Amino acid sequence: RKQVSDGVAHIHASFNNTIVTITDRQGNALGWATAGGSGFRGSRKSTPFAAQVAAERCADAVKEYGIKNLEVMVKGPGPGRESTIRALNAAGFRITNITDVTPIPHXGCRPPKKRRV
Amino acid sequence: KFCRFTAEGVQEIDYKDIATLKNYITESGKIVPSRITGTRAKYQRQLARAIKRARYLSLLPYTDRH
Amino acid sequence: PRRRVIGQRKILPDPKFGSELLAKFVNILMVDGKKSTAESIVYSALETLAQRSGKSELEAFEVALENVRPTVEVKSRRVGGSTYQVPVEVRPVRRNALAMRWIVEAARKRGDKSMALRLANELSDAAENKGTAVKKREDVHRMAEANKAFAHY
Amino acid sequence: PVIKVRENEPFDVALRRFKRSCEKAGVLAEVRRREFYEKPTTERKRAKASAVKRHAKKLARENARRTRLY
RNA sequence: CUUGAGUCUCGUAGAGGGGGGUAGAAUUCCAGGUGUAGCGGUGAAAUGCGUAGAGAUCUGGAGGAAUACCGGUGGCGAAGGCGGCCCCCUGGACGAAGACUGACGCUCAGGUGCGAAAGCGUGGGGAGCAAACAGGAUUAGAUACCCUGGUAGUCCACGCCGUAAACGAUGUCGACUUGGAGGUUGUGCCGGCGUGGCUUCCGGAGCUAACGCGUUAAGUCGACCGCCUGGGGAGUACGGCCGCAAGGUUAAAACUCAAAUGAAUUGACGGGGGCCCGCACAAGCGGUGGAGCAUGUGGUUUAAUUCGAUGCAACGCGA
Ligand SMILES: [Mg+2]
Ligand SMILES: [Mg+2]
Ligand SMILES: [Mg+2]
Ligand SMILES: [Mg+2]
Ligand SMILES: [Mg+2]
Ligand SMILES: [Mg+2]
Ligand SMILES: [Mg+2]
Ligand SMILES: [Mg+2]
Ligand SMILES: [Mg+2]
Ligand SMILES: [Mg+2]
Ligand SMILES: [Mg+2]
Ligand SMILES: [Mg+2]
Ligand SMILES: [Mg+2]
Ligand SMILES: [Mg+2]
Ligand SMILES: [Mg+2]
Ligand SMILES: [Mg+2]
Ligand SMILES: [Mg+2]
Ligand SMILES: [Mg+2]
Ligand SMILES: [Mg+2]
Ligand SMILES: [Mg+2]
Repeated sequence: RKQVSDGVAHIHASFNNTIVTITDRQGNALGWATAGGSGFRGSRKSTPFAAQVAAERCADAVKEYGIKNLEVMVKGPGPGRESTIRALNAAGFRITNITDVTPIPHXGCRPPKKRRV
Repeated sequence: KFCRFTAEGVQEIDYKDIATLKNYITESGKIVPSRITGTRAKYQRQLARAIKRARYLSLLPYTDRH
Repeated sequence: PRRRVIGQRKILPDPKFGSELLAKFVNILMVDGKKSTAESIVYSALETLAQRSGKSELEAFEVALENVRPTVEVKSRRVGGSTYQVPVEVRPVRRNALAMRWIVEAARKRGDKSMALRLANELSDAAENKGTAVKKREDVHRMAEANKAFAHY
Repeated sequence: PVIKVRENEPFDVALRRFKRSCEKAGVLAEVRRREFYEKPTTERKRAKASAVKRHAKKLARENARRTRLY
């Protein structure tokens, strides 16, 4: 329905998955998509390509808002960081800023124990 | 390299001169390794102390992305 | 091999129309080294198709090859005991090799009376995307596309 | 790290300046070190091993330069 | 008597200790906004969470625990240990040139004090993590490794416990015996020349079974203390002491063996590594395993089914 013309797209790049949430300047979400929600599970869901497809699908999913410019929040270690950005840029969005938003405890809480794989 | 505080013989690094501490903090906000600057050890300790003080007084950010 | 010291081999040009493509194709169709019977079956089939089409033998056969020539196949690859189909590229010569092979086999398992007739109407429907061979081009293409997300190591 | 896609900026080189800022900022470094708990003794062991192998490498290549290979 | 030992004055460095305050990042939980079919997790999965609206993103709030960067074979402490920032109380170390005492010293059985983590008692706290436990897988089984959860505990105060590969597996003090490259912190003379404290690495003589150690000795000496006397039984039993308990400490015997042990050497092996080869993989093409038959084998049968070969490297083998 409504039009914003300016957005901020949040990328949650984990090792298992990649989530692309498009909001507006005040943090109210416009739309989103995920690698797992796009025909990939397990191995492929954790690939740069699935992340890319999720970014373009989320672009399509916010078509009805006329967004042109996007700040970029990349969050997390996963490989889905850059592929999703190039998908959002090639999709026809004018990228303006790129900020890494990964949480860094300045100590913090005890992480889980090492896996003895 | 060339540790500066010994060049000018400063006694204490004085958290107040932020423009001085501006050069020994990363623009993300982090203290820069003494190896990278060539500051001397005693002076790098004074540096860390004064940077954390000026952080407590909110004259320098703890991070780039508060 | 572990060496890569394989030079290329010479292959005879065909008598009827001077096509090494037909010599390769007949070497695929051949069994037990009965080369004369293979070349004869094949010239028969290609003249049957040069009449049921009118284009030419060379050209009806190229039209059957292109419509069946695939451009990307998958390559098995083991990662964590799991076996990954990774879509690799193909050099042109492997493309036409695969085309000719799939075409000969999909003709072999057909149900006409003779074999030259099977290959003739096979290459015809191959040229019209109704044969098992263009179907295998399709299977290899969608196999590459599905696992295309592995277009890297 | 924040990245300004400047005026007239080609998007790919601003992408690469982003890559540089994340790589020299230490972001994947921190996430992969902080993913799991480390015994204090374990990381003392690892830092000591890093430094000793580095100084041993220094002095190895120090004794190397004064020899002819063939 | 003053060099051993110690006192006084100026200075310097440090996560040394005890008590209080305060800050930022982050996790979890709560209230609400947007927003929509997933999320999460794994080698792959499932358990689990989500249309009762999850995850994601935003605003606000509560709470606990640790203090990224600095950060460093950097520092301090008897050892155990000690790390955001600020304040209060407090121990020690070292340096410079003096003034003072006058052997006041070293070591230490018995004794006393301190003493990681786990554990225990009382009373708080509880975010994250996580023995026990529960489920999901894996597996022949899987009381595990992996996943999803999760309680004591981990945090605080007081008291107890007194043990660790509490290690440099190297007792303390003092003296002496070539070097080299560094770190850290004083200080004298003018980036250069001196002299100290602590400290990392290499290495000489020498020592060592060797490995190695080597002015920070495992070199050359002296003082004193602790400890060892083949392996197992056994740091166990009994008794004493200590402890709320868990247990700690002191500490045997019978009996059994001819070894058990250390260092280094040549091989071999490794689900260690590096580099190469081979119809060994891949690529292909044709076979075998199914049927009828030939032949050999095994085994059953027989008086005999002669004897021998019988993983690869015996089985159309001696023939
Ligand atoms: Mg985990
Ligand atoms: Mg005693
Ligand atoms: Mg405790
Ligand atoms: Mg308790
Ligand atoms: Mg668990
Ligand atoms: Mg003991
Ligand atoms: Mg210890
Ligand atoms: Mg130690
Ligand atoms: Mg000992
Ligand atoms: Mg003593
Ligand atoms: Mg040595
Ligand atoms: Mg006992
Ligand atoms: Mg015990
Ligand atoms: Mg060969
Ligand atoms: Mg093969
Ligand atoms: Mg058979
Ligand atoms: Mg015999
Ligand atoms: Mg026989
Ligand atoms: Mg026999
Ligand atoms: Mg044979």
